Amino acid sequence: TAKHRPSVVWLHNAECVGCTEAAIRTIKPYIDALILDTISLDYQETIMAAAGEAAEAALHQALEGKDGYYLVVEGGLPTIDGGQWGMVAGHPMIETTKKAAAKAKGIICIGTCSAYGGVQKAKPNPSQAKGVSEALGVKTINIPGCPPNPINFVGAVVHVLTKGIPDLDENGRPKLFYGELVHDNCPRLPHFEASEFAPSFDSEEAKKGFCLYELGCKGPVTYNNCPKVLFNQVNWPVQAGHPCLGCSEPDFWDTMTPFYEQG
Amino acid sequence: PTPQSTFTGPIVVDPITRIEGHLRIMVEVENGKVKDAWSSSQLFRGLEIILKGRDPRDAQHFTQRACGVCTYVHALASSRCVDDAVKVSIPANARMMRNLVMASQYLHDHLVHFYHLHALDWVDVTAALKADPNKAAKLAASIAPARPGNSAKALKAVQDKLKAFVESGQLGIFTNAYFLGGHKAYYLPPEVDLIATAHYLEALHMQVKAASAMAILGGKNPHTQFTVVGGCSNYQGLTKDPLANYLALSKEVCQFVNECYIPDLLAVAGFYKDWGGIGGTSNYLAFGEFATDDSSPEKHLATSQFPSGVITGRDLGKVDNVDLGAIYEDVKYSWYAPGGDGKHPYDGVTDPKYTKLDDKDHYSWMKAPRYKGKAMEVGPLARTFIAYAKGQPDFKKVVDMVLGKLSVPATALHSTLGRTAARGIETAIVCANMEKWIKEMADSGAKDNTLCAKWEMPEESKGVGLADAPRGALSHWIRIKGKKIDNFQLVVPSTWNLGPRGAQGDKSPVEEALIGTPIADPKRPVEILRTVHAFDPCIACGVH
Ligand code: SF4
Ligand code: SF4
Ligand code: FCO
Ligand code: F3S
Ligand SMILES: [Mg+2]
Ligand code: NI
Repeated sequence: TAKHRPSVVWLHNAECVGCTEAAIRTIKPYIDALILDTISLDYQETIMAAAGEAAEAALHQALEGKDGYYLVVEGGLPTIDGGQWGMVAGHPMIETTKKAAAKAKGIICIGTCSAYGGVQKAKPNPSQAKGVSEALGVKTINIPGCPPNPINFVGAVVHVLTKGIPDLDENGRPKLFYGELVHDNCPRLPHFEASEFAPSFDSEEAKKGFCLYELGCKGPVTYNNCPKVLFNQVNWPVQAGHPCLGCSEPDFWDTMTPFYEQG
Repeated sequence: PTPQSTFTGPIVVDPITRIEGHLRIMVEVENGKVKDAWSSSQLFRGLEIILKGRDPRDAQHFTQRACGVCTYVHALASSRCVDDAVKVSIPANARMMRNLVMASQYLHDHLVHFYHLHALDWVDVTAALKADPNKAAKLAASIAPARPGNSAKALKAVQDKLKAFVESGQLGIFTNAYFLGGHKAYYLPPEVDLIATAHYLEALHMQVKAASAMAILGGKNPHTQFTVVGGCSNYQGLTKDPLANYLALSKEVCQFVNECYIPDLLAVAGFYKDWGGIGGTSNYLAFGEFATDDSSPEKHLATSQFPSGVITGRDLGKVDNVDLGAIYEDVKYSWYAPGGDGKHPYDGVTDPKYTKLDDKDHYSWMKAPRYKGKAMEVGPLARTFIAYAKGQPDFKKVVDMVLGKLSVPATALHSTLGRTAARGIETAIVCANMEKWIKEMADSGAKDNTLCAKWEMPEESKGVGLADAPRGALSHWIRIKGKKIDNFQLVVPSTWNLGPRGAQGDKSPVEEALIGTPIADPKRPVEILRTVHAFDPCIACGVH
């Protein structure tokens, strides 16, 4: 036959490719199945065959597709000096992202950087990095975390193609994945309630897997699904004895630091 | 006969796709050969600026976000860094765990590099459709180890999937590929293309497993969360059931390394032997990795099982020790303020100053790291030469074998083909060492589970963290003042390999490696990609 698959354009701005990497850890479905049977991934610098002008041209073909497209943005937008501190093909990233956004059926921000500005926006923000919605002035579906769980990202993508925009919180996050506090689903909750905290990482308390609140854990103020779905089908930070950094909250680099404290 | 056109003039490839981060490459070409080159990194973030005045404990979490592909390695280098500054010696178990996580990272990172970033430069995916899948099964049955993935039936099913995908008219990531309609510089038989493509798809599944393995110890991937000042937080990682799962997953990954990666690599290398004479450089640096003693930077350099060393002028008879005081970064040809040349990283300065695109005087967001005035190639090829030169038994055996299967001299390794082969060579070696390293930690962990040492924050101090990351010699350098970050500088493998010219106008490794690159087709200059990709560039790592 030939069932047409929805066009996805994926842009990389000021990013670390961690979001791309996280996406490709999907197992429901695997990334191959997703790009062969579910979507048409039509621009993606990390893995696309074309380079240079050939790549640029594939982008512009995708943008002018008769059937429209969805936009996935990974990374914040550096806006200083006319946005020249972040360029692709000799164009400021703000300018290309603006142009791709104008006509997108929907915009999905993958990761804290695109959603809210991320690691480059942290004080003193030398590149004047913004999040997409702020830089462009358009509503974005935010899939944050640094990086987000592929389950959250693929789920959102599938959800937007087959049902519509999902219910979002005040921060633009799908309530399906971000509706609950890390802390409310943490196996160490009973330790927290009984005020059983590890005072250091070397302590016997740490060995006994006591709560990590006193070591800076931001679980109590972070919205994400980590302890419920885990990462890589095996683990999550607190299971590995490490406090949550609050990496799915906007501007967490500045609001959650110092990471090993609560002050 | 290496294909080469008569093209004279400039070529710009921007974006360089299939790398990490944002790279523009400019060449001058004459009679179809690259005669000059510029490596122009196109993004600045400024992590070093961001860290000034912050909690030294916080650095590992910021710096890990220099990059999501070489995830971990920055958090590891920061932790080593701060551990050094505070003068704490991490427990045995911590050394073991940190080193095993690095091993898992090499496996994951290298596998994805060859198949998902590098292979499309050498493999014509569309030409796979022309193979007979029976003849391709016979070909795979005759080179590579026996496996069900390699049967006519499995190869046919790959071919059928690809066929319906191309016939759909939506080529997705293959849109405008340099191989579409054939290309003089692509030499592989259709059967080889089909085998490699099957393995490309398999690899997409296998890298999930590699990351799972890594996560058992790292807590998650990407961006691990198990390292702390004084050691590691993951007591569970020292336990039996997680370690048995870690081993089991690691052996599956390594089976795929031995069954698919290495044989595909060697087939590719066999067909493109001419690439053993293109893309060579002369100086190699490594800080070493997988040390038996990580109590200090000096001990790391001395006892790294993948040894440290410096090779100059391809001289494999004189491996020098690494002089950490001899490292400095220039900025003359970079987008930084005047007066920042020659800085040792402890005195490093990150004062960004953009000019304009393709300003030959300032054309990269990367600094130019130099070692006594010399550019240095880092990474698997550097590690391989240094290890081979010191008679490291695994490197000598595997390298001499690769040389024996390919029928080329060791000097053919100073090349893009060599650079590519090295990457697979050390992957098979990490794989051969996994069971031993896991047993060492399982045994130690069961005897005593100490994983983090006590430490005190000093008012004032400096420290350096060294690691040999998948792309090469990585160093993080801190000055603490008032118990805070006074200066924090990253010098990263891609900075070494892909930075611009130094203060003397001297080309970096990649810029030199590109000189004499043949261009069969100026419209579709895959050869540029072959060599750049061979360095496994990460601009986000490079510029931070
Ligand atoms: S959100 Fe985190 S993992 Fe994703 S691009 Fe930004 S720094 Fe990288
Ligand atoms: S470890 Fe963190 S998320 Fe878990 S109970 Fe304690 S404070 Fe909450
Ligand atoms: N490996 C890796 Fe990333 C780079 N370059 C780092 O450090
Ligand atoms: S740091 Fe991030 S990944 Fe989950 S456990 Fe905390 S939100
Ligand atoms: Mg630096
Ligand atoms: Ni990197």
